[PDB]
Formats: sequence, C-alpha cells, structure tokens
Amino acid sequence: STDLPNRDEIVKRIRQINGMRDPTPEELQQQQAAAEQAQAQKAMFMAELSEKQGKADKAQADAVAAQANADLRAAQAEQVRR
Amino acid sequence: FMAELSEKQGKADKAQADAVAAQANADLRAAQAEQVRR
Repeated sequence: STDLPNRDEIVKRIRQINGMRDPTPEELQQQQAAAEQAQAQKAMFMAELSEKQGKADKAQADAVAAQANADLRAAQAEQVRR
Repeated sequence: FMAELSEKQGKADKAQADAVAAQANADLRAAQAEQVRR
C-alpha cells in the first residue's frame, strides 16, 4: 500500500519471506517444493511403518520358531530317554 | 533422502524375509520332531 521509492522489488521480497500471493514462476517453484516435501514425508512415514510391521512379523515368527525348536528338543529328549 | 528411504525399505524387507525364514525353520523343526517321535 505504501509509497516507497522502489515498491515492486520490496513487495516481491516480502512475498518471498512470507510465501503468499496477492508471479507464476514463484508459484510454480513453491508448489513444486511443497509437493516434493509432502511426497518425501509420506514416503518416509510409509517406510518407517513398513519397518515396524516387518519387525513385528519377524518377532512373531521368531516366537513360532522358538516354540517349534522347543517341541523338537522335547521330542528328542523323549526319544533318548526311552 | 533416497538413500535413507532405500535403507528403511531394505531393512523392512530383511525383517519380513527373516520372519519367513523363521517360519520355515519352525516347520522344518516340527517335521524333524514328528519323524523322530514315530
């Protein structure tokens, strides 16, 4: 609004530091940056969730393997005793 | 970021395949116990 000696450059710089509007190239760059950041965050969250689920599955299957090894050891002991 | 994502995905795949290997080893141990019992 104000009558600065050089207004357009100052206005566009304050738009840069603020990031809002009211220019197509700046809008395109900002949209691309936001989309890339959102995609990276979503991919990282998905990878972390997949890692956690895989760790849970590994622990459960390790439990199954331990139980089966226990059964095998018990059977071997029973056979050896007899 | 790509390297970190690849590392996380590969760790998840490794854990899942370790789960599969543990399940198969459990099946093998159960089969061995069944064979020994008879």
